[PDB]
Amino acid sequence: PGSQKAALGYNILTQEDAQSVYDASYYGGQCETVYNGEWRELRYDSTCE
Amino acid sequence: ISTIQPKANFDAQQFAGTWLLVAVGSACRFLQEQGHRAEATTLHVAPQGTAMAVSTFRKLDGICWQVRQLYGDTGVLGRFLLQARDARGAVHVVVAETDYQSFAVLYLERAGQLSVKLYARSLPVSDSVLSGFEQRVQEAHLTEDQIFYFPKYGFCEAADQFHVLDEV
Repeated sequence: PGSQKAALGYNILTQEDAQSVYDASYYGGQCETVYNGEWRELRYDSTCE
Repeated sequence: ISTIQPKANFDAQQFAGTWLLVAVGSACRFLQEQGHRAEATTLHVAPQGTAMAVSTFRKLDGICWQVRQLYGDTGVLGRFLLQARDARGAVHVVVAETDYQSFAVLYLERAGQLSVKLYARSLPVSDSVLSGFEQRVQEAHLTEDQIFYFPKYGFCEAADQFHVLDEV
């Protein structure tokens, strides 16, 4: 998440982000994974308590 | 739903207010394996009209955690669905037996899973209610090995702004 945001172009004059310069989505056959250190999302199961 | 039916003419209003979790009989091995380290669970209840606002509170590692759930009305007086929040699925909750000033027994059923809870307005619960609930456990076909009693102290009303899970 947010990888698309680093792929944007950038308008120095406006400091606005522009259309995607990089491909935010192409994996090129790579199977590379990034550990999501904040994965740890609290859940409650009323049945098990 | 199993062969179970709600409290006759169940009244959400009198069932409102705080309830203390006494004991849970469940097939869920989570209570079986590491059934110790289950904190004293308190259950503030309020009539969301047909639904009930149900705020569980626990001391998760000593962090006071409110989990506000709608026990949404299924369309039968005293039966509730809990939205089906996620892959947790729909949880069919039935108030099976209660007198609103001292104790209640809730049945909670999920696909292939049934769980029954004893709640009391105050602690200790009467032995008659205890043995009645144990009978309810037998009628649920659960064993004594599958009943787990929750400690009588360290109830934690008032989870802060941030320790509130607000599942809805």
